[PDB]
Amino acid sequence: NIENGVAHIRSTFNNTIVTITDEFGNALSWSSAGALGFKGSKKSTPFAAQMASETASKSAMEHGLKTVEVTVKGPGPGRESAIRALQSAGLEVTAIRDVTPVPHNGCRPPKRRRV
Amino acid sequence: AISQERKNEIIKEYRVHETDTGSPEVQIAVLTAEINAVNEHLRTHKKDHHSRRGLLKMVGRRRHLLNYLRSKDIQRYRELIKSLGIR
Amino acid sequence: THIDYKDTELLKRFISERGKILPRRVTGTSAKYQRMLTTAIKRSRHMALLPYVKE
Amino acid sequence: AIKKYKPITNGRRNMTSLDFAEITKTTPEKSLLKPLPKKAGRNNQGKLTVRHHGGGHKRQYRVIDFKRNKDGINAKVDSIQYDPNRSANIALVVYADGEKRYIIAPKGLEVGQIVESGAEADIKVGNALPLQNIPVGTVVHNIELKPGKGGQIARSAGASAQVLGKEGKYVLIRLRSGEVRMILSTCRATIGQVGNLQHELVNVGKAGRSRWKGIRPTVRGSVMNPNDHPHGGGEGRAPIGRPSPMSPWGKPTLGKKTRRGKKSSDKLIVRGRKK
Amino acid sequence: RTYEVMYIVRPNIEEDAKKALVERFNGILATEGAEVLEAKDWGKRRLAYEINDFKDGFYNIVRVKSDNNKATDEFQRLAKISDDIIRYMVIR
RNA sequence: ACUUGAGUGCAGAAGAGGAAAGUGGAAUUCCAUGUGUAGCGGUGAAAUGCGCAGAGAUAUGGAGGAACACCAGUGGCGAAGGCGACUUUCUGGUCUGUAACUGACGCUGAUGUGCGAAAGCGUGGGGAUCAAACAGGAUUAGAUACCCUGGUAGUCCACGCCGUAAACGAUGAGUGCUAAGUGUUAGGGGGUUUCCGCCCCUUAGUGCUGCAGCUAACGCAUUAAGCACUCCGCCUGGGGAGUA
RNA sequence: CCUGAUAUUGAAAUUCGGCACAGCUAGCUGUGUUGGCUUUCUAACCCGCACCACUUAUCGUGGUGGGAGACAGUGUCAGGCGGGCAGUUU
Ligand SMILES: [Mg+2]
Ligand SMILES: [Mg+2]
Repeated sequence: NIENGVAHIRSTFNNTIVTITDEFGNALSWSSAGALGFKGSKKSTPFAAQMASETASKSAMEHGLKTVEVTVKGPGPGRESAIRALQSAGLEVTAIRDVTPVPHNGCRPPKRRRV
Repeated sequence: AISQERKNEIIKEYRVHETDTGSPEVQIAVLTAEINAVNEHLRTHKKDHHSRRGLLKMVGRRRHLLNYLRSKDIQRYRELIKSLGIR
Repeated sequence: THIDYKDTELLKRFISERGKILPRRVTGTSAKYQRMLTTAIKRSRHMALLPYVKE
Repeated sequence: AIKKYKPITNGRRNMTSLDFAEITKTTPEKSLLKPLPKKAGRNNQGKLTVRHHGGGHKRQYRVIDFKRNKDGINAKVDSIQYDPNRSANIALVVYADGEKRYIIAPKGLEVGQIVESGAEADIKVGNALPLQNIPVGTVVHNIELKPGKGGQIARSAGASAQVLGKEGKYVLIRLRSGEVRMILSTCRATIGQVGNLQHELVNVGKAGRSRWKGIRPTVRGSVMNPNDHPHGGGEGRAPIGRPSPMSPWGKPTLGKKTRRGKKSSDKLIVRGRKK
Repeated sequence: RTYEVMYIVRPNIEEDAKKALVERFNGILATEGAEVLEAKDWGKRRLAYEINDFKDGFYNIVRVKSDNNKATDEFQRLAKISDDIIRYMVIR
């Protein structure tokens, strides 16, 4: 008994996580790149995020869903290659939201790099 | 600081000479009205030091005007020391 | 009216995507009249007259 | 602050006193003093309970108002006197009824103050008013615990508390030991931090003035032969040889918790202690 | 000199306690030798974001003139105990 | 006796120059419940580790502490070290135009004395992130190395000290002087002042390009490393050695 | 000392499992009976909680409150730690 929801996708340069939820954020189904079996340097491959967004779509069409809003963030690739997989698995996508925790200048970054 | 509606009063009670905004008498009298007021900021606040460079600066300016005044007038040099308490 | 901060012309000239201030080159402002228009926005955001992040 | 000493003797080598600059009218008020006979751990059987007590200097108890009644009467503050029974100093307020009383003194206090429940009650240092009428983030001390009982928690020198929020019937207090705790909403609270804050740097410096305060020596355990301490003798000095260091009556003392399942303290203590 | 004191009042307290706050605040903003310039409002208006989860609030502006220096910090110590303001600001 | 230097008065602006007190937003970490569930991470590759006892993902929640996105740029300021969220009280110096003002009242400074980036130390608070020391996995024939999840003194505040750096323009201060073009910031001169339109000028900081001159060469070159004057500091082959 | 089982010890509920197979498609539905987890209310019980009387006693009992509440204290039974202490062997 659900009509509309939100389709979170989060694709860092070492993993890919899709979490299609309800409007409160209640987890309908999630489909990570590690879930499909991309054990290795395939989580850095943009092909893996393509099929990582479509395991969660039909797992959310059986709970009832038409129109979602998409929230993405990632320094790595797959940030827009995987959103159109929601179209290629039968799910209406209209709104795109680029949330990114860009800080207001505090809490110093890690300094592992030694040039 | 001292405002410029009250700075003018400092000149008038130290006019041994007539209609002089700058003298070996009157600006020395103005400097003491700041030294007595900078040094009461500097008995409440102490961590600042840019004021305490302006504090050292203004006195050694007066020590050159006063040592000029020692070498012109015998009884006007001694009057200005006795009038305010400043040495 | 570059002076006071309780007007709506601050809302209509300097926003890009988050409410971030547009530079002095792209808008075409002056230099003296950027300092009167900078901190006046900082007082404008503190009284909820304009958003820090708008969308 | 602390007035130091100069090492004219080996006794006064590092001894450090506490300068009495916040004391006015050094003579007491001869109508609020009650006598105080000592006892070193001598209960109603004459035996010895609690150890290391007794002797020193004679004292005389000074009657303190912890209740804070006399609602809606302006109380001046006259003189800030010295109290030996406790770590804070003391005050001599005068209500406008001429009823001179004692108050434990907060941080800065010479002016004149008010006790009233909710009239306006004038939130300043020295004013006592119930915890439903106190806004959040407000440093209080000398809280009551049971309603109308008397102020119990945080009465030391330099102690404090903090109101956090307001729950359905209680309030929520952070104590000085770091233990969040619910208190009923009609307990009073003095607003402020209690004075005499330089107290724990008083280096006593000498085994004699640590001895006329009412303290006796404390013999360590490993020098008693094993009639009377579980760290008994052995040839030479000896490591303790137990799995756990024990108190002189058998119970392990280093680590094991001691409180029991108690009424009206499990449903109220949210956070524990931090040490 | 000239000041201005602005304070955003939270809603649903000025149908009965209207001028039980603002008259007492302008009974303490306007004291110690202060014939004010103008005491007016801007209205129950729109906020740009949420403040303690209030989307709107009353705006009231008091533009006070005196020649005493720090006789207005009573309002900066009355706006804490009064939980009937949600933000405030003094300029000049 | 003189008024160009040096000082005040009056007319005006531009400031991240200090010092106390409040106040505000966004991200990081940890605690409370759900929906939810086999992976989250990390990487040349991998793991060590946290997870299946319900982790990350995901929402409201509340606890703290610290920095201060966008404006922000060659800009500004202070003698330097340095100083960038906002409001308030207190507080130094510099500059533009000059009618006024006593009338050489100067420049330099051996000792003295006062501020000093960070690290470090002393006695108290407070401790999110980053993180020497430290334990761990592999890379290495060997590995605190470099790489990875972890991590304490320290980082922040208040008080008292230690005074060094590629503390640099690698160029000590003070005065006058000598071809010119092109920017930029705060002010003043000629216009109906056209408003960030415009050119016409004069003064002070600020950068670039470039004669005569000087330089071993590089390159400076009106903010001289040019022509001169005053006073101060220092050097005399490289190690031994800023050691005894 | 710690922890259960029952006694003193009452009502209101809301879900969750064992039977019972009640519907008759491994898992649904819903009645007859059993054992829990919680959640809230007050009537016992408890207060080294406030004035008030016995009384010009900070002991006690009696009295309207305010708190906490079928948990705690207590009785019987049962399990686990127990050189703190005892009886003896070597
Ligand atoms: Mg430091
Ligand atoms: Mg034995």
